[PDB]
Amino acid sequence: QEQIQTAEREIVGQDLNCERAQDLCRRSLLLRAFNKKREEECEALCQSNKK
Amino acid sequence: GLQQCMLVSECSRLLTADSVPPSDSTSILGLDKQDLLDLLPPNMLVLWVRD
Amino acid sequence: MAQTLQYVSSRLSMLQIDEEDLERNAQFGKVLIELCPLLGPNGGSANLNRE
Amino acid sequence: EEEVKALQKQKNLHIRRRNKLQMVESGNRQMCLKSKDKEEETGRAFQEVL
Amino acid sequence: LYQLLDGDNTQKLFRTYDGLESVAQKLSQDIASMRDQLEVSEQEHSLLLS
Amino acid sequence: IIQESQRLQDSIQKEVKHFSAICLPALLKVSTDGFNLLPSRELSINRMSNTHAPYYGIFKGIYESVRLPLYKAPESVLSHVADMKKQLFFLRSQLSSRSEAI
Amino acid sequence: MDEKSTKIIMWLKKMFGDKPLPPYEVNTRTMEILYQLAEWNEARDKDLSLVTEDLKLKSAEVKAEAKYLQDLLTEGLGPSYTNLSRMGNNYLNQIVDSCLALELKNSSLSSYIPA
Repeated sequence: QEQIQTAEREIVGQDLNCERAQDLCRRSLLLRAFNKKREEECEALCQSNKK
Repeated sequence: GLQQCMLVSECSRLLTADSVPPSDSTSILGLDKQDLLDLLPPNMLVLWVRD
Repeated sequence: MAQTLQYVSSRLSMLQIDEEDLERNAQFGKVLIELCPLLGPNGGSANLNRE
Repeated sequence: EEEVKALQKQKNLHIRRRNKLQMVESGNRQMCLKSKDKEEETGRAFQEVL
Repeated sequence: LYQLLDGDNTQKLFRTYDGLESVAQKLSQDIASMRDQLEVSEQEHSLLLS
Repeated sequence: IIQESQRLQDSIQKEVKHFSAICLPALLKVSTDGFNLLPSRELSINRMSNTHAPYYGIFKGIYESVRLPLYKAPESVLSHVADMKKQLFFLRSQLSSRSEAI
Repeated sequence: MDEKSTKIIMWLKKMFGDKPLPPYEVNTRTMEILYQLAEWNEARDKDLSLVTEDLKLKSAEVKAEAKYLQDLLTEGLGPSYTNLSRMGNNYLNQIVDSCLALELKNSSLSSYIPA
């Protein structure tokens, strides 16, 4: 029963690492959307500078 | 395709204050739900992933 | 009397009631039987247990 | 003798469940090592976006 | 949860989380202490019977 | 033009630095009564069970103290403590009986 | 003595409501038993009222989270996740009903195994 409770604690510790990898994926997607929106604004300023 | 569909829908819900009228809500990174829909797979790939 | 004691002790297991307490107080025994449906098996009021 | 049989049955159940937990844990630990490599891959992809 | 544990008796102007954990620990200790006192009472009763 | 250009200088790198410090789960709003959007992190079910809540370490200490297993439903906490109080009252009655019998 | 007697008469009036209080032998022992019963019932009713009001709050929070998850799955996966076969829906119901029987936090193996 001690061996079972030790291995149960190790399984719960692994669920915590999967959520961190998902937070990184969400941040990386939001920052990609943000980079695209800032490229469009930079292209608008480049047109104003050509004028 | 499945990971991208889930990430876009999760991130879309982080931006949407669905009940606040659109004039007064500062969005995070200035991103709208539309800016994330562009990061979604081609509509043919989405339908195929769902089926 | 034994059946009355057994009924009250089964529903009000927190009450120390002796067989002498019911033999000397026969009308008190009726009050406890009338309280047993107003009190749930848990000592809380029957209305609060339904809610 | 019924108690010894019950405890033997419980011992055999705990042995089987522990073996299953060790299989789940070994599979999970292999997934977690690879999920750490994934956290480093997604951490690199996140640095690329930065 | 604090009201369930401490009752209405403490007019504590501020309830803290450390205070909530302390009163939870106290309920657990009060149950353990009443089991230990019951077990000592069983031993005394067994010694009187012997 | 010099003044407004200076306001926008390093704008991307300012926003990214602030965004890095944010908790994404704090943005996720849920409506209980149709009108009030509350952060999902403020729901008592999530404060008590979510591994990313700042209160998780405190509620873990409370669960260990009350001997409630971490796999249990967070709504079972008050009912479990109420049954522990019932058990304390029973043990008090039992000890009183046994001391009177002795 | 008079304070315990007043507390018992008040409590008995509250419990019997409009029913006439049955006559009983009023002595030291019957008043002590009724006093312990009245204190225990008052304490239990307070504890039950606090649990009932928390269960009402939790029911509203779980309903709010159920709607969030349903709409997230509908946006991500489309209406396809609700169109499971009769066997797919039976397997889903057995996981759900097993997790409800065990009072689990969630449907993970990390919650099911210890329970």
